[PDB]
Amino acid sequence: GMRFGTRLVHGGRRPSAGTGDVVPPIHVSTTYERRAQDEPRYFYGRGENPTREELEECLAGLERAPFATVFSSGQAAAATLLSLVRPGQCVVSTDDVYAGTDGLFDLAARQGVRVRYADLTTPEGIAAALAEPDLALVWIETPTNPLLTVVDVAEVSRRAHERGARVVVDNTFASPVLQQPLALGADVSLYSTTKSIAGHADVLGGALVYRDADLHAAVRAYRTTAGNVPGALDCFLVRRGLHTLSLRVHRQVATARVLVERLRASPVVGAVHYPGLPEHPQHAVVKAQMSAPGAIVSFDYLGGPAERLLDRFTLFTCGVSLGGVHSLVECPALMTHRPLSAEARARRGIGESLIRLSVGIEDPQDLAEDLSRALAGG
Amino acid sequence: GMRFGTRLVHGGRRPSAGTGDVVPPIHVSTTYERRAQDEPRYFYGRGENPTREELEECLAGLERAPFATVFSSGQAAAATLLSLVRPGQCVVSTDDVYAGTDGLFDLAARQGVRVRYADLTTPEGIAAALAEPDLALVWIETPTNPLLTVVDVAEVSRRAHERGARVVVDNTFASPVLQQPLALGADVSLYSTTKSIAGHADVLGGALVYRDADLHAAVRAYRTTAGNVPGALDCFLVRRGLHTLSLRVHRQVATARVLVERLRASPVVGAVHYPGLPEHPQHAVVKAQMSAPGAIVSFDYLGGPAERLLDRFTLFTCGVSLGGVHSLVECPALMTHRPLSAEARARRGIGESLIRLSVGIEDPQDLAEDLSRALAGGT
Amino acid sequence: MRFGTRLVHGGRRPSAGTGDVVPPIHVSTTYERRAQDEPRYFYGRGENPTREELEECLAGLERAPFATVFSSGQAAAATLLSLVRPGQCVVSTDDVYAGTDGLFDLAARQGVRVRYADLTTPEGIAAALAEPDLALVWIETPTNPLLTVVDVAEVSRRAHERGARVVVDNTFASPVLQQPLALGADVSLYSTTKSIAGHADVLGGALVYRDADLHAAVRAYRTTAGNVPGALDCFLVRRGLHTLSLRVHRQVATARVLVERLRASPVVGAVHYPGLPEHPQHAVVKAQMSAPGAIVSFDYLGGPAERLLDRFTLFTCGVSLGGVHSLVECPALMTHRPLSAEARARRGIGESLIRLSVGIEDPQDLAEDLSRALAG
Amino acid sequence: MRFGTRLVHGGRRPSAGTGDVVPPIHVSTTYERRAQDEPRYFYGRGENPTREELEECLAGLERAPFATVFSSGQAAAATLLSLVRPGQCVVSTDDVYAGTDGLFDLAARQGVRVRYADLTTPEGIAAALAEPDLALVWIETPTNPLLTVVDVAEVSRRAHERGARVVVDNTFASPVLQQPLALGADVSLYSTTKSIAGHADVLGGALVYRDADLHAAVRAYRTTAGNVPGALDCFLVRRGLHTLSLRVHRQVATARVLVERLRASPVVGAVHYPGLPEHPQHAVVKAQMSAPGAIVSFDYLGGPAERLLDRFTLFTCGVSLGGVHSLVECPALMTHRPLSAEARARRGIGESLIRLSVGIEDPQDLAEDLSRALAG
Ligand SMILES: [Cl-]
Ligand SMILES: [Cl-]
Ligand SMILES: [Cl-]
Ligand SMILES: [Cl-]
Ligand SMILES: [Cl-]
Ligand SMILES: [Cl-]
Ligand SMILES: [Cl-]
Repeated sequence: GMRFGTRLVHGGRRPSAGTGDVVPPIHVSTTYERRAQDEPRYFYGRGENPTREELEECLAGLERAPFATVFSSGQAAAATLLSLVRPGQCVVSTDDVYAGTDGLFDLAARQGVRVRYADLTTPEGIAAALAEPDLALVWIETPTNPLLTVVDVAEVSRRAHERGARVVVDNTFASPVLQQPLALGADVSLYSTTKSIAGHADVLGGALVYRDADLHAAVRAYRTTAGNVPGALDCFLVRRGLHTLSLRVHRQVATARVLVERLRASPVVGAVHYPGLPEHPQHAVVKAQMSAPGAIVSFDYLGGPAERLLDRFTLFTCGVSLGGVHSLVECPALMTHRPLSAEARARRGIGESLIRLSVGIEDPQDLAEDLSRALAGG
Repeated sequence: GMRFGTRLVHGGRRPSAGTGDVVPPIHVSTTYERRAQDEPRYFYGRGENPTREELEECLAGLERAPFATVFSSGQAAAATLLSLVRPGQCVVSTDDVYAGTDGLFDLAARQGVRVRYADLTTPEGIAAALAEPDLALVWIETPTNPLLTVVDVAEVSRRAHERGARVVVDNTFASPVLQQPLALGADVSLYSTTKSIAGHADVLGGALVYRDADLHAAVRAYRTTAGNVPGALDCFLVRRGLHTLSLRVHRQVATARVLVERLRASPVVGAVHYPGLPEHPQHAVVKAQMSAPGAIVSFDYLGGPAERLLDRFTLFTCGVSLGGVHSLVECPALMTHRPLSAEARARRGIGESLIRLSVGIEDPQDLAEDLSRALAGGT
Repeated sequence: MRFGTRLVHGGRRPSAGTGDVVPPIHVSTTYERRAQDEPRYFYGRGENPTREELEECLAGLERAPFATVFSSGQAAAATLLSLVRPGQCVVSTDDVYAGTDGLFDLAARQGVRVRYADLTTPEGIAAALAEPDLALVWIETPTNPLLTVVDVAEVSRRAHERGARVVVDNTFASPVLQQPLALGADVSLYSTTKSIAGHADVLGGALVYRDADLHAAVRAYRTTAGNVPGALDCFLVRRGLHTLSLRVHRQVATARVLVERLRASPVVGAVHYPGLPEHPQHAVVKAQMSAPGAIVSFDYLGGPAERLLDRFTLFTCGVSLGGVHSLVECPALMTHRPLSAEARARRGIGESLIRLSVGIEDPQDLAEDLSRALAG
Repeated sequence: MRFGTRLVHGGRRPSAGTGDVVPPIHVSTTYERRAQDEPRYFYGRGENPTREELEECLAGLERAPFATVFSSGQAAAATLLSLVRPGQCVVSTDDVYAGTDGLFDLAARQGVRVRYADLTTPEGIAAALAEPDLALVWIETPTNPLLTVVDVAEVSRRAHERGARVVVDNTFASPVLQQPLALGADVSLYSTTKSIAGHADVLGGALVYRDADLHAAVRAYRTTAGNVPGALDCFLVRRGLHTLSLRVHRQVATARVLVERLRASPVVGAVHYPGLPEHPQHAVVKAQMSAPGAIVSFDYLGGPAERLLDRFTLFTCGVSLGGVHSLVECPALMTHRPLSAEARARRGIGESLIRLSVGIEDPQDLAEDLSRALAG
């Protein structure tokens, strides 16, 4: 019923009987007295925790979904979902997914899962990939990182469901403020809440948001058995960051747009990548599925060695991760995509001098000035 | 370098040598090894703490000031500043200050401090009040609560300084995002950080921000001896909330303006108080010293008992405090100003049907709809 | 450093500049590259100094070169099991923790062969270790809730002749009472949720070991599976760890008092405790455990177990163990309820078997609560 | 319940509905008024359940009806002192904590009469309590760093004839070892920063008392001066409290061992410890303290204190006390540095007087570190 910004503040904000705490108290207890529960629901912290459930309820509400489950990290959420793929079955994804996701694909392949990478940006590429026998899961990360191409969630989902397959979107990049995979036709939204959801670079976490009750049971059973559960204090921090998610994302987007214009005016910048550009190859898909184009920007630096440029920022921080209040810069070839061969990177279109920006909430003019200073050198 | 929104994120964000943490680690240690420091700076947690210091550096930076000191609560910040006034000396304040401030005034009065209240909104009231002998401190809270009247900080500061007095502004209401007391000529900005600065209703804290080094030494000596220091985990929470202060405040103000228009349109609303209204009795001062008119709104409800109105809200929370992400509603006569007598409230213009809103960051249309449903109800 | 000193100072990394005695809590998920001489901190899932300090402390308690912590005991166990290939064999006992058995089932659905055996007799051991492609021998000792014991040194000897890794789930005893690595095992496994953190306010797991290749594999899996604990959680475990020896010794001393109370009760039948002189593996307990632990179980004779549970006013009725608060449960109604009555009888878990987890309350208060509850 | 049980369960309020054994941490500053059966919780500075639970625990350790906790020990002290009116007189000892003297100085500038006395002699007492408008008698026992002791029961008797309130700053001993209220005092004052929280990771203070009028004044002051602790801090103090008794007894046991080491060292002169038979007030120690504490001091004869301080590799050289980590300091160089050398001379604080605060490390490790330092 409540709109999105209200859901961020009040979703899962369960009342405290007797005392009336507006902010729910933090449930750190690992164990529970059984005899004084009218309807015994709480037994042991790995299985049940009120603070964790409140965060879950909040996240589910952001997508008007019945279910969410949180995890110790984004990788743990992914690993859980992927554990449901059985020997002989096939997962179709794209060869530009997050390295952590690809690492889990590798493990799945050890366990008799056929991993099929595909181009999911053309009708022919989609058609080919989705014809795989025993197709169990289609894995969409959109926008992709660091080239920021997109995949038509609704179209891939329609075609995947004709094959009986489950569709997950890793929605970490966009956050539910900007993109709603379940509304688009997908079955699962996957997040690293470590990024923009928690938003303050001070907690690790993951989440799955979905509607299927059978999936829910399998996911909860796996979390309980594998024990990849987040702590109560961590859930408190994720929940606390969540209040400002909409305000932060919109600030980040507005600034990214400013930085994109700076970049397009620089003599030492080549190609600029941003989902919001009108010449973006999938601009129509961007317009149809994203309420705004996001806070990640990438560009080809032409002024010399990228590693020298990285040392010149005095406001952007050089490091990995994204979505936080502090603006970050990295060079994928030297950092996030370093474990790949130079050949694989060239094949992926990731040039040695491609630079990636994760825009924080600092003043846009300070960020633009820092960027311009770095680019000009001297 | 650093404009305001940048200072919120990076003010006091000291590098971690060796490990390189972007978010500085939380220093919970009460105790320090003497032999492990090049120069002996850290001795004991009550006196020194890096996490507390980082918060202070951030706060000072928001007003481009050399000094800040944080406290276990806003009351503690106020108590510290007040402790500097000697018996036989006089504090001049507005009649409508925070009850906690008045509680501190009463406490000081029993030590021999003279407390004089005055109308600081008129040139005659200012001239009268500042003519009190032994004037040591002029205490300005603006806008006031719950009537949202406004005092000209620059003007009162110019006159107070001619009398050699220190000027403090309780700037909790506006936050440094909207009002800069030191730039307006005051000597000290006082904050309850419990409110908008931390902003998530999950930690108590206070702060003083100022420029005078002698004041700095006196303030720190008192905090150390009185022991009204905040914990490191609390400073961490305040600092974390600070990141989004400007985004929060601007959302809150934009929604407050929306709610003000809903109130004005309602046939069961009498007076509406908001510093942004053209007919606000101090509109010119508001325009001169506040960058936006804030997120507190108050109004007289005409449609029946205040209690019945309060029962009808389903999004606004009925409680005290303000500045947080959750929207709050209160009836001063029944809640915050309940200690005063009925006669005292009348004298102060706080009527039984005066309602106060503290606007949060929820969707403006959800908040507007909740308010309208409440106004239109009748049981 | 001796044991008690290692609890306080293990992993207590100096704060250069400031001199913090208690190391500051590193909550940052991300790291500036240019601020490190030679960069070793990149991202919180991979690296975190607070987590590393806890790991260094834990490793120190067993004089071992390595430790890795996890979001839970289950996650530590899952990590170790992930190194067993389909077709290969894990040998364990049928009375292993239900969570461990849940993980065995998960592994078995990937094609891991799980064989259960009697590891308390030479013939049972010989038959178990005869399994081809034996990769891992999983020892939980003492067992719960009957408190039987497996000879770690003897089983490890035989297992190593077959080239197998040996892990001991040492949660029950803690490293204060039992040192699996010194006894010959390859890995100590812990739910730090229990006695290690000790205050029932944080979930966590740990593996402690000496093999460098194992180390690389365990870390690679934790990074990829993402089953990492939070920094604030590591702080709570580390903080609880300071008093582990003091807590355990209080708990054992009280457990011993409660055992004699139970043996004197006309409404109590069999009493189980690793320290009783007629315990069937008494020789092994003595050679293997410096003290017999803080868990007690007994057969209640005085009426329905639910009514017994309803009569405690100091013991708390709930699961978990090892904490400062004393807990009581009835396995048939609680921990082992998901079993059939037939399976429980075969395991020797009677309908009126009661289990106590002794906390650090005054022993006289606990003894009086117990007697009052028993109503003998 | 008995003492060790009170540490674990004192203030351990039921979580209705959910059943949390460890109570959840109440961080909310504000409360919904319509959701309360009868409005008790309005605002965090005035009311907070986590804080109240800690207060309930602390009161219970002295079988007292009231306790109030503060942001620090100084804040508790400041609160109690605010109740003394200008023109009234506080009597204290010449050697109280420097923070207490700072508060005395603040009070003296408000017009309070401060009088220092020897509360060790019957003459020093009778002279002190003859002060005209005597409102408060301030006892710190044992004293720091010479560890002299004042008879609480005797001073309290005489002070009560004069109608004065009596407080004991009982930080040194903790409620495990000394019960000021049972001894006849009106208030127990604590820095909970020290042994009560016990892990050197939180600041706090507490007052424990029985008088309802005092209770109202104390709460009105705290609410107005706003010297309130945070919820997370109260959680940490409360969590540390569980093990207070176990820790204190470990510390005392080790202190006795260190005292024996000191007595046999040729570079040690006088040794101060309340448990020594030669202690000038040993009878009073025996009557007032269940054990003689965890603090030891001694004269180092081997040269300047720096020579000794630099050699410790286990003891940490820093201020504070009562924590799990053993600490060493030289009062003249550190805690009592602001004093002139003349003032220290008069107080009997020598330039090479050393003070040990014994933690919970293994006693033989601590003894060895001390001997190594002494030997060079
Ligand atoms: Cl859309
Ligand atoms: Cl008074
Ligand atoms: Cl000044
Ligand atoms: Cl091995
Ligand atoms: Cl259960
Ligand atoms: Cl009294
Ligand atoms: Cl005694």
